[PDB]
Amino acid sequence: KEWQENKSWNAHFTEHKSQGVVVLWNENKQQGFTNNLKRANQAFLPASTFKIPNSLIALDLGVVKDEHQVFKWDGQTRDIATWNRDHNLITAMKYSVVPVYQEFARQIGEARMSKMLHAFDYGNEDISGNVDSFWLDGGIRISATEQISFLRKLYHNKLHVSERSQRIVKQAMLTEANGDYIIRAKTGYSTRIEPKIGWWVGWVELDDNVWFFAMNMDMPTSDGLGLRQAITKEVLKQEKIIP
Amino acid sequence: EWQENKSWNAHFTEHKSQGVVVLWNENKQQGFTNNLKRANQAFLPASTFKIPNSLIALDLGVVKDEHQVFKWDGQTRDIATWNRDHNLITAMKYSVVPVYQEFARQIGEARMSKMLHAFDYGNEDISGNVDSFWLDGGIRISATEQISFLRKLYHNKLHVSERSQRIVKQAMLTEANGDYIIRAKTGYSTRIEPKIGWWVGWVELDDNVWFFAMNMDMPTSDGLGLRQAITKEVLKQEKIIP
Ligand SMILES: C[C@@H](O)[C@@H](C=O)[C@@H]1NC(C(=O)O)=C(S[C@@H]2CN[C@@H](C(=O)Nc3cccc(C(=O)O)c3)C2)[C@@H]1C
Ligand SMILES: [Ca+2]
Ligand SMILES: [Ca+2]
Ligand SMILES: [Ca+2]
Ligand SMILES: [Cl-]
Ligand SMILES: [Cl-]
Ligand SMILES: [Cl-]
Repeated sequence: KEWQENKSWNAHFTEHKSQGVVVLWNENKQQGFTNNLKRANQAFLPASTFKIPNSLIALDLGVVKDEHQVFKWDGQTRDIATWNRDHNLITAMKYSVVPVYQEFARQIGEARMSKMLHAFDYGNEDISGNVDSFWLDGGIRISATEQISFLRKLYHNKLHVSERSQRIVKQAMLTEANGDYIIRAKTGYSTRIEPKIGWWVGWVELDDNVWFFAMNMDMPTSDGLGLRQAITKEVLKQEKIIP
Repeated sequence: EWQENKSWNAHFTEHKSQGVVVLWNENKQQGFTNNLKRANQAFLPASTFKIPNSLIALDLGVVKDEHQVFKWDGQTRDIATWNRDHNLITAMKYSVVPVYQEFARQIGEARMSKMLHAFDYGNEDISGNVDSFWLDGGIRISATEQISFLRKLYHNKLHVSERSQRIVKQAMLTEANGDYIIRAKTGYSTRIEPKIGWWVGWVELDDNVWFFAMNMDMPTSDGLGLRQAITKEVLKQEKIIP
């Protein structure tokens, strides 16, 4: 029923001297939960979490033929050392390799990008800036609860792209697996336009249920980046979702 | 070509056991093993047959997809995890035999045999009962024949739909972290001597995949964790995982 606040989760933010929101959705029970109902609906730039729809679109249109296709380094040295090599969809996702996804966006084109985001009902559906950086510094915006809504369609293969493309993106989202749970998720870090924030959105697969999640948090500097996952799983342990 | 590495035997004798580990570097097209004869010895697949059984069930529509629930038939059985409802993901993770015995009966002897010929799976022999031939019938498969089958699956080149193979590989997911992904399936063959345990699958890296297939003697069920334990120590020794 509706969305419950639960500001006790704030203690793991203040624990690590931080402020942000965490939003969970129980798929069996169709109930929501968050430490901050109003930050849950604040729309921000998606930054690198835009790689989920951008991969879906690129795959649906044939810009990416499969998760094995190699995407050649263009030769510019960039600060994140892992970007300066060849990549496929899996590794490009894993290392949030932006130049590979900018090339996808150029090849997709503004018209086909905008059409597809409307068909996804993705955030505010506005791609106002340049075609290869609007999700980093242009007009698009999405809330935490709007991330969940999108992810739920992807889990059920209900987005208007091919089932095969959704399966592949779901394979590429794989982050962690063990006897107790599977995590498919994607990080982000919006630096170009204030407020500097870091994202983590995905879902937990259990034997018998699925818990979707989406968090964001103030990220003045790059050294607090690990608290995106770390805090989220502290919430997850508290609600006994993961051991 | 195939290289023998007897130093791996330390991790078997560490644990009062004997068996074979087989590794295949996909980038370099070279395999390795601690025992070349055992590597090519054919045993019953036991529950590693759930990989092809799943593929045929999905390709023929016996299973719609990975979320379709399979009803507990009521009967209580030794392994507690079996006595509940399952989908494909959990039926594999817990090796729920009754669910797969049901798949096989609906697949039928004819289609099951045609598929195993098209998979070139082991000795391609399904003599015995429709619902148990992989436990106590005629089918046999070696560690190196498991590798060959799994490489086709990795590349989607088995004579079934791409969708089927993708789904089965999702269901094979076992472990994942920042360093590696293991997709794999266990087995434990007791109905016919020699009693043995299986672990077959592969390790995905950023830039390579290592296929593995191991089996070991398994006199009691208390050694079953050695399947993963011993494999992982070979992988550590070969610097495939940290
Ligand atoms: C024909 C079937 O009856 C037989 C087919 O090969 C079943 N398949 C399996 C199997 O595992 O393949 C089992 S054993 C049971 C389920 N899996 C074991 C396990 O995960 N054990 C486990 C898992 C993790 C750690 C440890 C340990 O000993 O430390 C042990 C416990 C069944 C008898
Ligand atoms: Ca805490
Ligand atoms: Ca050892
Ligand atoms: Ca043959
Ligand atoms: Cl990006
Ligand atoms: Cl089975
Ligand atoms: Cl997967």
